[PDB]
Amino acid sequence: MRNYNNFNRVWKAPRRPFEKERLDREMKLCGQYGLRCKREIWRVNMTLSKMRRTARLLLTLPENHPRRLLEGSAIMRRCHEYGFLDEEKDKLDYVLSLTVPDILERRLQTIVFKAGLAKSVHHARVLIQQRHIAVAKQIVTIPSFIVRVSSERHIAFADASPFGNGRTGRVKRVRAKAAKRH
Amino acid sequence: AKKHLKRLYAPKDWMLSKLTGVFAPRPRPGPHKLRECLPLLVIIRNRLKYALNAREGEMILRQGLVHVDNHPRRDGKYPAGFMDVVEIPKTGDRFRLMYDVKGRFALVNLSEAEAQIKLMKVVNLYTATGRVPVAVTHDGHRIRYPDPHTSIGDTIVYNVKEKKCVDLIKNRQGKAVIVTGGANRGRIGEIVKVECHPGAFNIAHLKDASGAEFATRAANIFVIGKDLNNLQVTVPKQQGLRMNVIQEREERLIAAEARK
Amino acid sequence: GIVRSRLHKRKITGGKTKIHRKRMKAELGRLPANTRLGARRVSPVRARGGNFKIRALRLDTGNFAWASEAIAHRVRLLDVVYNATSNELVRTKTLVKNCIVAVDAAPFKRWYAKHYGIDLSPKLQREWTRRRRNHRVEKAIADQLREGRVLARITSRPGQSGRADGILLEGAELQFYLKRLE
Amino acid sequence: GVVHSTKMHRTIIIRRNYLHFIKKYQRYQKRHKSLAVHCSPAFDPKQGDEVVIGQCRPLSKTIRYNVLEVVS
RNA sequence: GGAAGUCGGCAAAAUAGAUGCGUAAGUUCGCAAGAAGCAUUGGCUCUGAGGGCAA
RNA sequence: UGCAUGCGGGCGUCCGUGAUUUUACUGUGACUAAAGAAGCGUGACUAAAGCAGUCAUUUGACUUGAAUUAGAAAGCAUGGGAUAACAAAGGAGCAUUUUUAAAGGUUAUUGGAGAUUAUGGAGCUG
RNA sequence: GAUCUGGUUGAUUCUGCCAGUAGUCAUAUGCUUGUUUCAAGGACUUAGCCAUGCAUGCCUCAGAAUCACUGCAGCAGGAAUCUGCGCAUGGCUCAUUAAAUCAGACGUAAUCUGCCGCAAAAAUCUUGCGGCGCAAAAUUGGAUAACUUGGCGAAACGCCAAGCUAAUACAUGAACCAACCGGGUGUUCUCCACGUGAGACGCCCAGCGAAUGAAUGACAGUAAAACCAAUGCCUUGGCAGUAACACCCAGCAGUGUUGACUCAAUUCAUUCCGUGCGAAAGCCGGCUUUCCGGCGUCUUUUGACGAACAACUGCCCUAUCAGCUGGUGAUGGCCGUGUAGUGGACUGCCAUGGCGUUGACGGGAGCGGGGGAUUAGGGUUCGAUUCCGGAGAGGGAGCCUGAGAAAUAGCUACCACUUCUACGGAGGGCAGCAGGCGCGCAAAUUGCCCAAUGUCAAAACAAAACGAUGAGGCAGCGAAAAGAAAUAGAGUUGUCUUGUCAUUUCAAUGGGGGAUAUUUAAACCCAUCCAAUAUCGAGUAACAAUUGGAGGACAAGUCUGGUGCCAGCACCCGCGGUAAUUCCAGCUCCAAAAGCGUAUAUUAA
Ligand SMILES: [K+]
Ligand SMILES: [K+]
Ligand SMILES: [K+]
Ligand SMILES: [K+]
Ligand SMILES: [K+]
Ligand SMILES: [K+]
Ligand SMILES: [Mg+2]
Ligand SMILES: [Mg+2]
Ligand SMILES: [Mg+2]
Ligand SMILES: [Mg+2]
Ligand SMILES: [Mg+2]
Ligand SMILES: [Mg+2]
Ligand SMILES: [Mg+2]
Ligand SMILES: [Mg+2]
Ligand SMILES: [Mg+2]
Ligand SMILES: [Mg+2]
Ligand SMILES: [Mg+2]
Ligand SMILES: [Mg+2]
Ligand SMILES: [Mg+2]
Ligand SMILES: [Mg+2]
Ligand SMILES: [Mg+2]
Ligand SMILES: [Mg+2]
Ligand SMILES: [Mg+2]
Ligand SMILES: [Mg+2]
Ligand SMILES: [Mg+2]
Ligand SMILES: [Mg+2]
Ligand SMILES: [Mg+2]
Ligand SMILES: [Mg+2]
Ligand SMILES: [Mg+2]
Ligand SMILES: [Mg+2]
Ligand SMILES: [Mg+2]
Ligand SMILES: [Mg+2]
Ligand SMILES: [Mg+2]
Ligand SMILES: [Mg+2]
Ligand SMILES: [Mg+2]
Ligand SMILES: [Mg+2]
Ligand SMILES: [Mg+2]
Ligand SMILES: [Mg+2]
Ligand SMILES: [Mg+2]
Ligand SMILES: [Mg+2]
Ligand SMILES: [Mg+2]
Ligand SMILES: [Mg+2]
Ligand SMILES: [Mg+2]
Ligand SMILES: [Mg+2]
Repeated sequence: MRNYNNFNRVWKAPRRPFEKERLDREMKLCGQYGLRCKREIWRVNMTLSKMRRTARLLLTLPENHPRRLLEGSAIMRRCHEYGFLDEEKDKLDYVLSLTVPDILERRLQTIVFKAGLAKSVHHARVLIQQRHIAVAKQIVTIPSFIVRVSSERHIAFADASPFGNGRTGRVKRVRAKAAKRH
Repeated sequence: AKKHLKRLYAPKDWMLSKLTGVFAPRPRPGPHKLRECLPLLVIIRNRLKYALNAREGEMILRQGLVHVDNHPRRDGKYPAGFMDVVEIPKTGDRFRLMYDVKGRFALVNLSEAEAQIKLMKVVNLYTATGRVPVAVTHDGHRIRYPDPHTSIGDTIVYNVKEKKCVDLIKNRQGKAVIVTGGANRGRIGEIVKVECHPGAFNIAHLKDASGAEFATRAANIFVIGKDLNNLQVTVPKQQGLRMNVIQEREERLIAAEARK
Repeated sequence: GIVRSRLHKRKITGGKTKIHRKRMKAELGRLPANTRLGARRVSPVRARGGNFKIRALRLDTGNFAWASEAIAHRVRLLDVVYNATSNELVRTKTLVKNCIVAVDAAPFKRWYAKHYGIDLSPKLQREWTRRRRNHRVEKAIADQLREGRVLARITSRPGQSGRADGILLEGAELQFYLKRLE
Repeated sequence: GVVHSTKMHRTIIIRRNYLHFIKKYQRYQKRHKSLAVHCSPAFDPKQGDEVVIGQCRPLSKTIRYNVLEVVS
């Protein structure tokens, strides 16, 4: 009562629950990017649908429309900043060509694996959730963290991590305590 | 009747966060309208940051440390409004409540010898007992012998000390004007013409410094000078010129990148 | 109690309004004064805003004006002789606004004598002559003054202000009520 | 409005005809409103005449307007 | 108290004038209907309304 | 406190007289509480959020930010007049100007103010 | 993502529904839940009934203390009580309600308006002493609480009598200092006249507000002269001028506002009772008829906060609802009454109006929006519920006080229900917060706190010295809903490039246990850490994921047992009568996943 903290959904279920083409394609993405559940794909689907819905509305307007100029600039700025689109493509029409792998390639889990800090995408997932990856000296434990292009060079092992410049992990520490007792 | 003011129902210009509380300080009756004022508690706490909460605001205000129009105001629900001079002599603060070009309250720092001067717009003229002419201003002042040339809509230049009128600015074409209501609140332009509609709202057509045309109702304008160059008051940073939204966004992005 | 609201009234369509609130103090009415001739009896009424209305139950004298002379005098009310609302108000000697009453004519005769020097200091003699020059008096008014009773119209509201002021009938209005009083 | 009835004393009924737009069907309806208007004896309007009416204080149960001008 | 009387409310009791509201099933639409019911009535002193004939 | 006063046309302000044109539509503009919906900016670890905050790193900057929108119909001002609407008429049911002179029949100005007069303007006819 | 699929036939092509499908801050129910963030939460049915407790009080330097109150030695603090303000806000709920309420847009010149802002104020023969005179910083009066005494009563948010004493309670009352202005007058007196005369002096009145009359509250389409009485001038007969005005004021309003006014305001006459008007006859501070400041109050006035009224356009279904209104108001008129004010709001009289198929009247379901869901678009649907508006406090009515109530943790009465009692009598109103009981498919703690947000108020905070607040906040409960996110990761060798299987080796991390601590009003969560000299912990990582399915729609078995048109499944088509792709099981597989089914509504389809 009298609480005005807003909240909204970030994903939707597919209209057809059992479509073999969609099931196989989503199984490919889950295995390829190490996703926990289909909800992560559907969250990406909603993000894309909102971006394309915005783009389609703007592309309807005349090219000199002030709203198209302002929001079209913002949409392109966001896509370039987060790495969804390359800097070569600057027209609003290229937002409509974005696909699910484009966003999934920008997740911290994929970026960590591609950067060589992890042997696999599954190794990357556990490294992130175990407080081993830092973006600009900030520990990030969210696999779905979308990495900006500017922050991509600042990804490394956390200074407080055993793999960075921190103390030894649990198994080494417990082994040392057992050795001291023994 | 009504003693409370829900924070959602409070004016948005007060910059009160919806999650901080259910209520807002309800302005008392006074110089300014409830919808067109800024209560002292908001000024001393949410804007000047001198008080961290309402308890400290009461400490400051009920001591008489805050002067409005050269008078100690001990009520945090006192409605301060447009052209009011706020002084805190112990900290050397002197502000005038103005509207920025976005229609929000701005605290314009005042020097000495100009915090003594307040511009008041004449809203009504009448005759009191003994056949004395009285001019009622936008801030509730009643002046018992104004300039004989004073008309409704004119601005009286007033000295808060000595309680004396010092000048009169008439509401005519070509005069500098600031808008105190509507979508154009805070903008400054010259009166190119006034469209008169008897029994209804008169329309004033204005032209800012850049040459852009805009219009408001005649009740929303406030004569502030002979011309745009000669203003009798000190205005905020934007000088009343509304920048293009797209141009403003690009400039802010460039400035942010420059600091980075 | 007594209500001045329109809720109980039929709509212009003849419909019965379904009242869905209780009676309010703001829409109240009160019983009439029914002021009658007699020794002055007055009852205050605390009205809205804390102000007082003077409900006159009985009145005997009043401040009556001679319009053509721009003067007034406090004279005694002799009888009420006509009432445009009902004959039963004349019969009960009820004083309301616009009812025709007979008032004492002695003060008006005295003022006329002392102002114009006419019965119905040499400087005052010249003053009388100057006042008479352009002055003319209606014969109907003068005839009534000689008789001792003049007809006047009540111009105040006794049930509101508690006083019965009035104005002497002159000209066409005097002839109108003289016809309706034979 | 246009004078509709002059049967009362010093009072007339005028009718204001207008088109109301129905959004769903993108079309209009013909609608009317009837007003009781006090008519001063300075005017002698007949049924079908167009008049200009101004808002005044409540003069009766239904009268809120006064005739200001008559156009034949 | 109120039909327990008696074959049976027989006999008696009861209702009543005028005026204003109001009046159900059914009906051949005419009625049913004075349906049923609910109110008011005196005396006195007044006030309105309802006309004729002349100039 | 005379301490005062001076070195032919077009405006804009208010009155008085003089034949009358709106509305729908469309473009601009006003006037329109928030919350909610779009949306700018912002690595609250991300996000749902929030309107915060950011940067120097000696006591403070950013004369910090919190932009903009949409919101039914109806009401308000103004521009356009194609398509339409409302009203009127029903066509004999109808309608010249300008010079001049002469004839007739309760205004300023006379130093105010109160009568009285006459003189002309100006209209009214011929 | 502007989408469809199964079932009518021996096959075909249609129409057409049934069924399937996705969402819902839509609820309920079942099964299952390791973290973490954010949240709805007795609306639906019974505006049903309620035990108990708490929800509105307020004191500064600055209204009134002689507590027979406490410290110090008159100074402080001061329980009670009178006085002043508030309790008409907030909170709750959605029963009533369709020319109503409400929304946007207007109006009140038809009105009221405490607290708050800016202002205004010259009426009002009072006091002391003496005997009308003399003087002046006005040294005013009577009560009543608390308290004491006696008490009454079973009690009662029940009472009586007597005795004390306060005021910013109540009442009374202030001359001169102290002005300007105007109207009546006198058989007053001085002058000029030979009276539209001029002066004084005397006398009645002349303040704000209110009442009734009378004026003003402007002008804004014609130029010239003559004569008469009064009168201004220049001059000693004229008309050059020229604000106005018979001094003491030679300019001390010839000029309010609006679109509009019978309004503002001014002048004249008369009136003003108690139902108006103190410099509260007030209280505190500093510097010392000492004068400076602070705030407190009466009255007048207009801004502000409001209140009340009016209504331009709009607002569901229903004709198996077609007429409605008008004794006793329906539509309009007149004079009144009443109101704060307009008004058929109401008395009297008058006239027949007024509304309705463009749906009146009646009936049905509904609080109204802002907004929610769903949505290519158009639409459909929900809105008891945070904000705004309205309305109510068991059901009706009525009312006092007050600026504001037709108030309900105010009063009065009746009805229903109900509590205490000593039988004579006295009480009650949770649709406030917790809690019960019922009702139901259906909805939490008789918790902590005023730390924040506000409200009230004699009030900044502090100092012997902490205002109240179930508004509100914080926790508990809470898979309504929303966000993030664990249940493992890297290899080794062997076996059957990748990929299975066994074992076999490394690290890592939380769930959890704790803390020098942090947070917090205090706690609790979340964050930080497992030495900084110095700090616990996974291998079956038993720290063990579920919910539905496997003929088709629709992803996934022609598997193995059992049953044998039985049991049962099956939203629909259908399966089951001994070799069941469908039941009951096992295994394996499929879908979603800390979630997944079911029912009922609703949107799409
Ligand atoms: K004290
Ligand atoms: K309406
Ligand atoms: K008057
Ligand atoms: K009337
Ligand atoms: K508090
Ligand atoms: K089998
Ligand atoms: Mg107006
Ligand atoms: Mg007679
Ligand atoms: Mg009987
Ligand atoms: Mg028998
Ligand atoms: Mg027998
Ligand atoms: Mg018989
Ligand atoms: Mg019948
Ligand atoms: Mg019968
Ligand atoms: Mg009968
Ligand atoms: Mg928002
Ligand atoms: Mg067939
Ligand atoms: Mg078949
Ligand atoms: Mg066959
Ligand atoms: Mg944890
Ligand atoms: Mg925990
Ligand atoms: Mg009291
Ligand atoms: Mg209340
Ligand atoms: Mg309330
Ligand atoms: Mg006085
Ligand atoms: Mg007044
Ligand atoms: Mg009829
Ligand atoms: Mg009236
Ligand atoms: Mg929602
Ligand atoms: Mg609602
Ligand atoms: Mg309900
Ligand atoms: Mg609730
Ligand atoms: Mg109520
Ligand atoms: Mg009540
Ligand atoms: Mg209660
Ligand atoms: Mg009750
Ligand atoms: Mg409760
Ligand atoms: Mg539940
Ligand atoms: Mg609460
Ligand atoms: Mg832990
Ligand atoms: Mg917490
Ligand atoms: Mg299949
Ligand atoms: Mg078998
Ligand atoms: Mg969960």
